[PDB]
Amino acid sequence: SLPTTIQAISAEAINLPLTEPAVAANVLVKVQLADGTLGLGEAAPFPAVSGETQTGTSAAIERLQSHLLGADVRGWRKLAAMLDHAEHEAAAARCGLEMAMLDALTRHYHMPLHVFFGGVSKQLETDMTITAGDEVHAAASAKAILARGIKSIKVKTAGVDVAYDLARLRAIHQAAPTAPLIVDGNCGYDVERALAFCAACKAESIPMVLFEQPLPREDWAGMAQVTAQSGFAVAADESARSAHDVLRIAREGTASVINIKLMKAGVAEGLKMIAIAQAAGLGLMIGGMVESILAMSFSANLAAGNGGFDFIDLDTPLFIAEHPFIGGFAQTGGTLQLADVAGHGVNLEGH
Ligand SMILES: [K+]
Repeated sequence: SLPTTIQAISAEAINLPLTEPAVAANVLVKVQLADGTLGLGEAAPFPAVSGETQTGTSAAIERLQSHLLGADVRGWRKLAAMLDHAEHEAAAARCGLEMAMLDALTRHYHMPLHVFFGGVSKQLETDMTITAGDEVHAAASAKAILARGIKSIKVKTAGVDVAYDLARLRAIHQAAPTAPLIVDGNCGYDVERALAFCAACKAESIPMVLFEQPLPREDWAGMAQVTAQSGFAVAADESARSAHDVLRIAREGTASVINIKLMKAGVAEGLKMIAIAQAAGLGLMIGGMVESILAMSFSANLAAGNGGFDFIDLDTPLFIAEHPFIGGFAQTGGTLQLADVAGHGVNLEGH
């Protein structure tokens, strides 16, 4: 039993109410070291299609408890590997556990997580996402985002109707003129619809700076074709769930940018995807699922600490109505500001 032994692992459901979708059914992970330093991680399972649940996630963390109790948090990378070998499919569970262990490690040695990952910056500039409505409400959202002091915006499109999608973009670009536009196609386009969408954006000089996952993951060839021909930077999200995916992307030119979501791969795997990306000269985006200031501030500590991320998409704290946390990043406008604080800097409220 030395100061960095794990004597306590606990997981509890956290249901965080949202402003406009209803609840982020997430899990708070706590690891406690023998010296009393506490590390916090968050699991955010998103059950779309073949997904994980809050209930399945908590149960996975309870199963993984016996594998970490009594172990030295100092073997963080070894422990991350054995979690992945025992419970690969519970990505959100392993992410929260990895976040917690690293938080504990760095808080123990009094080191900021952004310094542990590289120390390049203490500041990120995030976009903000437009909800839905119609063409009228999207123009109003575009104006509302830029009035908050946020430079770039993210828009979700359905991809089934090029004409409607374009009309939404026109409005948004007209309403918010100096905003770089990141467009999340959410696997909805095919090659023809993606190319025709891009061609029109170019023709109208619509400032899309990223076309995010326009096609389904399985259309590897189509993804590559859009990447090669469209004249826009393309991001891989669903196509990028592992380091193996990222090697494939680099090889086939599947996309030109990787959206890292630590919730989907875990931390150690995400670290390898970053290094593959940077060495292939792919751009890096950092995003998340429906996550509180906890998981988001961890992701922010990595993006800022590593360096080299051109796209920051860490805006879900602005959509959470309330939560039990203090600290983390400090947002002013679209600027996320990090501090001379050990770990990720997010803590639980007192009273
Ligand atoms: K996304």
